[PDB]
Amino acid sequence: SGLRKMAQPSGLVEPCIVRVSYGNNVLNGLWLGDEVICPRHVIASDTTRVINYENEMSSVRLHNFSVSKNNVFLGVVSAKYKGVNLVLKVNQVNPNTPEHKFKSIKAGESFNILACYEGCPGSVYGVNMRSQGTIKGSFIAGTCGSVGYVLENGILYFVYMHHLELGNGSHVGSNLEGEMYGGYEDQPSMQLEGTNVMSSDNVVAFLYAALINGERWFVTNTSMSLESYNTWAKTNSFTELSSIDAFSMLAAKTGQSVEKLLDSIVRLNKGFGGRTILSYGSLCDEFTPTEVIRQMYGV
Amino acid sequence: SGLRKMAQPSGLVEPCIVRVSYGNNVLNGLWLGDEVICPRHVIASDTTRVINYENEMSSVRLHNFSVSKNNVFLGVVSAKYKGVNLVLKVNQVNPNTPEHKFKSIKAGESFNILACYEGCPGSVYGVNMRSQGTIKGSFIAGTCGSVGYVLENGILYFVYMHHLELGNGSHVGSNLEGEMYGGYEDQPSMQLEGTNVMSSDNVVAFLYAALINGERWFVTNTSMSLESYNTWAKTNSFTELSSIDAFSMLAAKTGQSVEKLLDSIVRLNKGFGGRTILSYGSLCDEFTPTEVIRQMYGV
Ligand SMILES: *[C@H](O)[C@H](C[C@@H]1CCNC1=O)NC(=O)[C@H](CC(C)C)NC(=O)OCc1ccccc1
Repeated sequence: SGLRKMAQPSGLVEPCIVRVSYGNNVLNGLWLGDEVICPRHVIASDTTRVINYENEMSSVRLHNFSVSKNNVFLGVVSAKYKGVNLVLKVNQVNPNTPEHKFKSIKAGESFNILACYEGCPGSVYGVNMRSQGTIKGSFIAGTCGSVGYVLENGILYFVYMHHLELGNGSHVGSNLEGEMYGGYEDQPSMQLEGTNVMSSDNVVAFLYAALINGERWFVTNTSMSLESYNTWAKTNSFTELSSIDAFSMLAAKTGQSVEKLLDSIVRLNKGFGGRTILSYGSLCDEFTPTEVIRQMYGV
Repeated sequence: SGLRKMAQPSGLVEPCIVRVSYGNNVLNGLWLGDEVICPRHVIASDTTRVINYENEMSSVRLHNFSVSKNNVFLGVVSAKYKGVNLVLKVNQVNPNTPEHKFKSIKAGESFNILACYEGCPGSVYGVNMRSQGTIKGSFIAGTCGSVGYVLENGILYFVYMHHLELGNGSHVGSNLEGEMYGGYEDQPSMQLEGTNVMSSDNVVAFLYAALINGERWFVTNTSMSLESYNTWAKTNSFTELSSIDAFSMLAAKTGQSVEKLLDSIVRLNKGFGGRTILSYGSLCDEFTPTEVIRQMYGV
């Protein structure tokens, strides 16, 4: 059957993406109604040195912006900050505005990047939020403003707008409210990511995926308890397991129990000794339980 | 920077997928104009035993088809039988029909899967075609007639319809003209894939990606000439790198020559010494030169 990191379709989101430029700064904006949200660092004259955003807003001239979509130019009428984002009121309303809410993504939850280079939708991949509020995506010069979204029970949420990349390769963005995940600064300064807490829920779903695909070697007769585990987790940089009921269907279809895999995590966290689960030489927390159920049984 | 397997956006394609059933079989059709393409085995009374296709098609009533989108039912008037594909003429034309062409994918080449469960919305993800005309995607019961596509020069090409899974779990499909890739049969019989042959272009592309992400341990003070490598490849299940001029820019940007990388393949094909390259445990041929240049530079 196979296991692949998937994106939910880009259809509702593609038509919302605009080229936003100012001086030498070209990046991406989100166009809902008459509003256009994009990273504020697009104003700054020099983004390689510390920036004064009070100064930069004070000498902002609305005629200098070049907000565009396709062969439509959107004139700017108002520019305020909201957190690290810059909310522009533009002269047009997006005929293709979808029913949407804004939500903040939490450590362990999966979402979709529409990676856009300087105003063009480019590619869709699925990501997973790490404990320190970073993602391990693919982002370059020109992809700031690239938009993250989830679809839950018919509802479209926008959840992420791309800002920076940390010394260690990690990628940092903001919720559409304008708070940087992880509390990181919209500055070029050195910022350390700090130690990474693996999602116990997501590893369990991954191993359940392994089983459904035939890989069984990692499972013994040993079962660790929810209480035993959560204690072990607290000193081995691993989350406390939400609940056993999350995996009910998965436990049924395999005849293997969360407590059976919770022990697998412990034995494998010490090594694979050269073995691979679905071609990984190491445990993977990329996949939520929801993704595995969807991808293994179409639910 | 980072490297991910990506997909071109799906928003032209999403609205073309319908649900097609006949008897106990349910799968996906492509609705363009008044035409629904779909795999012919939708008509097989039992899809786990070898199928007499001329008998099963000889007793087929077109009224026994079900073809729906958003529980709006379309009515079948005619069909033509075209290779392993069925082409149903329906009473209604698809209002959301994108300007499209058709092409056939060659080994080495990348394309996008929209994976739909039983006409349902689905998930998007990039694949790459292996030497035997298979892919290693993610497919389950209910996902047949799921569609592959490339966007080249702003032109949408439909290129893949999904049919079956080999024992090894490789995935087989057809172009939209009903010719099945790698010549496989539309049957549950145990068909063997054949020897995988790795794309040399794609492995070089990949090592350039690693070079650009600061992973350098594989490069050495040794170059292998093109003819020299081509000899080695013929007897090691690798394609013949035809040119070097594809990699001109990656050569320039990185300072490393194709030949340095050609020699790295020969060494690394022996095995990684328990090291990794962008968290892979052996050479990767899933990324074309084009994909890497796009992803590292925005071109
Ligand atoms: C199409 O509905 C289905 C897609 C298969 C289901 C499992 N993964 C896929 O890609 N096609 C079939 O089931 C196909 C039927 C025709 C060839 C007549 N047979 C085949 O795909 O192998 C059956 C199989 C089912 C479950 C696991 C492994 C193989």
